[PDB]
Amino acid sequence: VQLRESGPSLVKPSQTLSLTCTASGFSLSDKAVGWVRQAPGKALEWLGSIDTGGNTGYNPGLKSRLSITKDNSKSQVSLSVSSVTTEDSATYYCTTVHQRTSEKRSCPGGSSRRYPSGASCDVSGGACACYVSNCRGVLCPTLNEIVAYTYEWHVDAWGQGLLVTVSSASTKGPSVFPLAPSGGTAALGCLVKDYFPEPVTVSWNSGALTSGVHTFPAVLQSSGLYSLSSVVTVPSSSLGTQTYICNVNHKPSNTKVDKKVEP
Amino acid sequence: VLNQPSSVSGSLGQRVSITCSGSSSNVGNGYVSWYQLIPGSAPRTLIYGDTSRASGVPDRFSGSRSGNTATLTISSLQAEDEADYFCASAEDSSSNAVFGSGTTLTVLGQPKAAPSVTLFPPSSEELQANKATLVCLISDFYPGAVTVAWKADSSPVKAGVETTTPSKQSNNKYAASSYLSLTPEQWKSHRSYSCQVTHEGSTVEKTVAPTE
Amino acid sequence: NLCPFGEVFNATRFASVYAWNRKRISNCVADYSVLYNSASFSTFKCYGVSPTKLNDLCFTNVYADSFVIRGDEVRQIAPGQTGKIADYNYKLPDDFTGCVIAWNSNNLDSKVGGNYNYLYRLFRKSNLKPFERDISTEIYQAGSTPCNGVEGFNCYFPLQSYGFQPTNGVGYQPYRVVVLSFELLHAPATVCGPHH
Ligand SMILES: *[C@@H]1O[C@H](CO)[C@@H](O)[C@H](O)[C@H]1NC(C)=O
Repeated sequence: VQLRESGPSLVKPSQTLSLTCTASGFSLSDKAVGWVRQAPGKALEWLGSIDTGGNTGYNPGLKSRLSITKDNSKSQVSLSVSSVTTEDSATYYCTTVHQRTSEKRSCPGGSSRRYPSGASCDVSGGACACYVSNCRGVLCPTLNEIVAYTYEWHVDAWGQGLLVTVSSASTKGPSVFPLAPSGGTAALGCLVKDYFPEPVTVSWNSGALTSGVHTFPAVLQSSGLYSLSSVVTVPSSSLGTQTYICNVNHKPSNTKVDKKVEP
Repeated sequence: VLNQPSSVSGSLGQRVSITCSGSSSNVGNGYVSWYQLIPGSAPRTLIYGDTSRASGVPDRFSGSRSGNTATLTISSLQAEDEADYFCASAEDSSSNAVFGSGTTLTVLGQPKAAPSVTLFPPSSEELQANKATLVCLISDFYPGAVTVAWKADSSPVKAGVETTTPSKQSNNKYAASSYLSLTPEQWKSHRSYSCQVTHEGSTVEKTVAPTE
Repeated sequence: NLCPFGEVFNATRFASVYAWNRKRISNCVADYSVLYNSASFSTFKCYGVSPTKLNDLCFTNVYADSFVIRGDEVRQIAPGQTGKIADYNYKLPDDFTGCVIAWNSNNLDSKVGGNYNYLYRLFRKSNLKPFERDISTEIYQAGSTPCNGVEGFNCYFPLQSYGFQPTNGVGYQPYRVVVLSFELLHAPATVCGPHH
C-alpha cells in the first residue's frame, strides 16, 4: 500500500501554498493523515494531522498559518498554508499516523482501587473507586481520584515527499546536451544545464535502461540556476549498434525532451 | 527541539546507541518513536511505543527509555544503516508531535574505496550555443571526503568551478560531480583541461583536450 | 478449677460482631467477684436473674459470646431489640436468661485515622434467628437488577467496616461485649458459684 503526494513545485513568497495527497490500498476512514516537513539542514517539523473522525490538530507555534482539509470520496487530504516564506522551502511528507489519548486511574498514596468487597478493580464505574486505608466496606469514605493522561503517537508509513522551492523566479527549463564517449566499457551522458527549480526526471530509453544509469545530484551555479548530469555505463561494442537516448522531464517548465548520445 | 547528539559513530558488527533528552510533558509520557532517514529515500519507521518494532523492521534495533531520556540501540552495524536518526513523541496532545535535532551515524571500518573519475568535454551542441561546461563525475569512493581541482594546460584554474557535496550510492559508497563553466574562446585556446581529485591523500585525475 | 472469665473478658483481642465468638463454659466454679469489683464496665445488665445473686446459682452450661460493637449499639444487645446489630449480626431471644456485660475499648480498638478492621453486617435478606451467626459474603441484591454473585451497581458486599477512630465521641468509640447465656437443662448442674 502507498501514499501519493501532489502539488506545486514552486510558489511565490507570501502566496498561499496548497498540496494534496491520495491513498492507494486504503482510504480515509481507516487511518489518520499527518503532514511533516524538513528544510534541509534543519530537523523534522510537525505541521498537523486529521484523523478518521475528521477533527484536526496542529503544531502550536506554526498553526497561525495552517489549515488541513479532507475529502474521502476522492481519497484525498489537502494541506495549505498562507504567507509562505523561504524558510519553508522544504520537503513535505504525507504520513500514516497512529495516535490516541489514554487515561490512567491513580489513587493517592493512602488509598487503593477496589470494590466494597476489597477486591482490586481497575475500572471507573459499577461501585468501584479509591477507598481509604485498612478498609473493606460500602460506606467507607472515598476520596478524589488522580487522573494521568498519556499520549500515543507514531507514523507507521511515509509518503515519498514533495519538494517545494519558494522563490521569486521563473520555471526556466533546462538546456539538455549529449555527452559522447581497460574493461570493455564506455560512458554516455546527458548534461542538464541551467534550470530552476529542482526536481528533474532522467530516464534512459524511457526506462528500458536500468543497470548502469548513474544519475548524479545537481549543483547550484552561482547564477542561481541548477544543473546536473546523468551518465550511463554501457558496453563499448554496442555503440552505434544500440541508439542510446536520454529522456529528461522537467515538469515545472512543462518540458520533456529526449536526446541521442550520438557517436 | 529534543536534545539529541549532533553525531555518533560505531564500527561494523559492533554496538552503538543514541540518546534523546526532552522534558516531562513530551518524553516523560513515553510512547517515543524513532525513525531512520537514509538520504535519497523516504524515511523508515524504526520504533513506536518506546520499544515496539514496526511491521517489517529488522530486530538489529531496539528502543529503551528512562524517565525523560530515550535511547535507540543497535548492534551488528551494517553499511546500509548509515543515515540520520530522529526521535519524536507527542507533547500535551495526541495530535502535536515533536522531533529531535537529529543525529548522524558514521559506520566506521568500511573499505576505503578509491574514486572512479569520468570527464566530459563541452558537447559540440553546447558550443553551438556559445557555452562551455566541462563535466567531472566521481563514483565509488568512501569516505565522503574529497577535494577537486581543475588545471588549464597544467596550471591551476580558479574561476568557473562549482562542486557538489557528496551523496550516497546504492552500495553505501559516495559519488559527486564538478562543473567547470567556460567561454568557448577560453576552451578553444588551451591544450589540456585536467580534473584532479584528492581522496584521503590519494590523487586520481583525468584530462580532456579540444579537437575538431 | 475456676471458670475462664479471665480468658474471655481479659482477652487481648475480639471478633467482629458478625462473626461473634462463642466459648463454652462447663465444669468450673463461676466466681464473679472479679466482675463485681471491676468497675471499668460501662454496662452490666442481667435478664432472668438478679444481678447480685449470682454466686449462689447453679447452671448446667454457660455460653460466653464475645464481640466488638460501637457505643450506640450496646443498647441493642438485649431481648426484643431491633436495629442493624440485633437483626443482622447478634440477636438475643425474648426469653433470654443471662447477663450482658460491656466496656469501652477505645485505647485498644481505635487507630488514629480509623481502625477499619471490625466488621458488621449491613445488608441481609432476612432477620437473624436467636443465637444465629451469619458469616456469608454472598453478594446482596440491593436493587431490582439481579447480581448473580458479581459485585456492581446495586450489587453490594454485605459487610461493612466500623470507622473506629480515637477522637470520636464515646458513643461511636468501640465497645467490647460479652453475653453470658445460662442453660439450666434437665441434666446435672456443672457450673455453680462459690456459694450454693
Ligand atoms: C483482667 O486483668 C486485670 C489486670 O490483669 C485485672 O485487674 C482484672 O481483675 C482481670 N479481670 C478478669 C475478669 O480476668
